[PDB]
Amino acid sequence: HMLSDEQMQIINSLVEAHHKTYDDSYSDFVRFRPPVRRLSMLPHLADLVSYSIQKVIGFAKMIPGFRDLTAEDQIALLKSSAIEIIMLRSNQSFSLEDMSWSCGGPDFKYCINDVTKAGHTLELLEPLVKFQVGLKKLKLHEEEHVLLMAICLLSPDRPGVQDHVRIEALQDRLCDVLQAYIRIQHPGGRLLYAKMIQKLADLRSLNEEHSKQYRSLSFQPEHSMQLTPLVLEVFGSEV
Amino acid sequence: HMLSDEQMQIINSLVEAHHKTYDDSYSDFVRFRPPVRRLSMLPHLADLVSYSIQKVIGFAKMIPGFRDLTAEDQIALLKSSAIEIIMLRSNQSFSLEDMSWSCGGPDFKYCINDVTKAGHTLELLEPLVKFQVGLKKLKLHEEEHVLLMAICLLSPDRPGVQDHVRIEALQDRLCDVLQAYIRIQHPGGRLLYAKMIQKLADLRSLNEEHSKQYRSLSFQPEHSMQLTPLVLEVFGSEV
Amino acid sequence: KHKILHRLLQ
Amino acid sequence: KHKILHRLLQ
Ligand SMILES: C=C1/C(=C\C=C(/CC)c2cccc(CCC#CCC(C)(C)O)c2)C[C@@H](O)C[C@@H]1O
Ligand SMILES: C=C1/C(=C\C=C(/CC)c2cccc(CCC#CCC(C)(C)O)c2)C[C@@H](O)C[C@@H]1O
Repeated sequence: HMLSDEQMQIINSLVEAHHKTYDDSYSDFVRFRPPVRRLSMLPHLADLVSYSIQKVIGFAKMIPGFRDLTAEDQIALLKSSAIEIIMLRSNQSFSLEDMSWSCGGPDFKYCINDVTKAGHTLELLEPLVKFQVGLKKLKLHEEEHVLLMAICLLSPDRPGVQDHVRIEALQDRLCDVLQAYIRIQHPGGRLLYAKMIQKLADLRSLNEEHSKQYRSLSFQPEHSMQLTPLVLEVFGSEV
Repeated sequence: HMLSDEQMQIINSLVEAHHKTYDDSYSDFVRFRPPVRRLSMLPHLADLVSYSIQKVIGFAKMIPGFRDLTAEDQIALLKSSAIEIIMLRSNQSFSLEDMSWSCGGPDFKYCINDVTKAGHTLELLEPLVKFQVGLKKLKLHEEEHVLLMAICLLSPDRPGVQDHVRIEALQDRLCDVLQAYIRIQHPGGRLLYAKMIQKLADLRSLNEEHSKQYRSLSFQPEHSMQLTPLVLEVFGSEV
Repeated sequence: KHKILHRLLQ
Repeated sequence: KHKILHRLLQ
């Protein structure tokens, strides 16, 4: 079989969208409050996550169709899914050799211990690292990686979504593209699409645990005052 | 004449309060988002001001009597006066030679141009620098400097204040201390108390101009997202 | 609400 | 409101 023209254009648009919103040089990281190694890494990681949310918003705005959704649906999707896209996109800096996220220099190498010093526990970081390891072992093509981020973003089964039918149809098209790409372009990937859909399930679980632990942070003003306005807004509970 | 015992204790408490909340080493400044020289200094100066608000809160909590005010009055006073205390306390880093605020190293030397790159204009920065120059020329004793900050903080004529009588009585006591200190301990200071009360008037005017320009910043989300939660809360308009 | 999100979503 | 102020004011 073969990929169609419109499927090809979708892949091209998503790859360009990711390249425009993920900077492999990580040179912007020097702008964040510096890392410190009670919650000494919270200022730096709050800034990193806030920066990453802006990038996910930029990526979302270039997913075909997402822009044509209502403003409310665009927000509903980003508020539920941003944390999952950040976990997905961070796989690009994750290193199997170091078991850490390496962002171009030792100051911006984050191990599990660094994240505990931002207020998180092993209840989140143990499944998150196992998630990153298994995702990294899938050896995803860049095409597959950006499709999976877009499919995750365009899930209609999230709280607050109104136009369920329209969003599901968009996600259905991307899933069709991903299945066809794997079948035609990924040698020996007969089990790959299923493994990727499992990763989407894993992300729901990581989402819930992160939300639990973020709630605890956001309820202590001495910690929440270290967050950014954008993090407060996107990870907050307003409707 | 002579200062009384209770006047002496007030001066001692205010000096100790200032020493505990103003760190002449400025070593905490490396924790801020770094300075960059559209509004390239806004992240760094937002962090500096947010840090300074915490210090003013710490100073306020050690003013005799301020703690025994209601929580609402404590907040009303800090929300109206914090910007003025920051302008007063910054005189300690202001340099007549450089016309700038020099905070222990060239990275943390702020000239007028640096502050314009945080969203402010000469309508604020011209009177502010003239204010700093004239205040610096008063050659205030440390005792006089901390009394003036406490008197500014304990002004009952600010919006939101409820127990007007109680706060005015506290401010009256501090004014009495300051007049007696100048008369007894400041040689040739016969015009000093009057010049200091004029500076309090100047600060009302600097307050209004800063509030004008801060409102403009806080109404543009691409700028307000660079502020801190504490700055948003203290300089915000909620009651 | 969502002042910053609306702005970023253009 | 004033969540952070209340906390800082102990
Ligand atoms: C963000 C990215 C990266 C790392 C993510 C990490 C490890 C520090 C990470 C590690 C653990 C948890 C999370 C999810 C976001 C979070 C958080 C912190 C707060 C306090 C906001 O809950 C992210 C680096 C880089 O690939 C960009 C990507 O967007
Ligand atoms: C803050 C302190 C200092 C400098 C203040 C400056 C110059 C940068 C300054 C210069 C101009 C205006 C203001 C008032 C606060 C403000 C602001 C910026 C925002 C964007 C929040 O309006 C402060 C340094 C040091 O003495 C500590 C003091 O608390």
